[PDB]
Amino acid sequence: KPWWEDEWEVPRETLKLVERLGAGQFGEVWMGYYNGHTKVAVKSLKQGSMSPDAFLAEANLMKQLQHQRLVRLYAVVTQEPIYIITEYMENGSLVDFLKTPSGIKLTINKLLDMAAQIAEGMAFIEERNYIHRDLRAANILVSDTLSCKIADFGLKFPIKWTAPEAINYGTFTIKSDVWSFGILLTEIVTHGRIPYPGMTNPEVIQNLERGYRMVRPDNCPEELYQLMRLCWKERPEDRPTFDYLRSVLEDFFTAT
Ligand SMILES: Cc1ccc(NC(=O)c2cccc(C(F)(F)F)c2C)cc1C(=O)Nc1cnc(Nc2ccc(N3CCN(C)CC3)cc2)nc1
Repeated sequence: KPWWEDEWEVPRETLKLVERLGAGQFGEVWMGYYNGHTKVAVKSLKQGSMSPDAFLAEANLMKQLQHQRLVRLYAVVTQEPIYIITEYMENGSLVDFLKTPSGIKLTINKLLDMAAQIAEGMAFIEERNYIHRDLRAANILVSDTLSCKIADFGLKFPIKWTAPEAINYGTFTIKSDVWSFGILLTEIVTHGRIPYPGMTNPEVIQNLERGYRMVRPDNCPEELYQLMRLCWKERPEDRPTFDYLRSVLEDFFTAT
């Protein structure tokens, strides 16, 4: 293959962009087709918006992080406008899905299931010594069979999902993902509502420093709430692993 193309290269002609799923800063995201019959998602780089290499580092990363619980890389097009193509999740973002007529009717059993699924994906990430840095419902995709996969739309880390040592020292580890995950759990159980209902960031900041944690969300299973508490332990080293988290969630799930 020529040097000016990636090992994962495909001709642009094999792709047809049909629907804009989101636009913005560094490019856009489209739902499309690969060779007509195969649905795909396509992230396109807004020229000059950021370095092509900078853009393409994400795909090089996904090359080493292939797993069924994570969005799979399909190919790339490295001639402007640069594209990164992945599989296509039909039910969109978890935050949006939890609000559709279907998502709203999801039982606590299904929710715990999806939580374990995400924990499973985070367990793989943990095993590979990678750090997500933005684990939230907004970065979780749902399939037509209602299965979840971790993603990162690459969108100042907004406080509410960011652990103390991260907000204060900029130090991110798999232990801060564990914290973010605890927050993700509130989104799941409340069908997508923003964490810390009615509190501004500095209020959340002052509360955590005092040792306070988020008020028990409405209708949240107390066992689930306590599991969230573990994710919010002061010392990063006292927070659990994702294998443990997946493990407990599977038990709550199989008990419901
Ligand atoms: C195109 C693309 C290219 C790349 C990526 N990359 C990632 O993730 C990613 C990045 C870094 C690290 C990691 C890892 F560590 F976890 F490995 C990942 C993993 C994501 C996408 C990417 O965004 N893919 C995608 C988008 N939409 C959909 N479906 C999708 C999304 C939203 C809706 N929506 C419903 C209709 N509503 C109008 C708009 C929202 C409907 C389908 N399915 C897949």
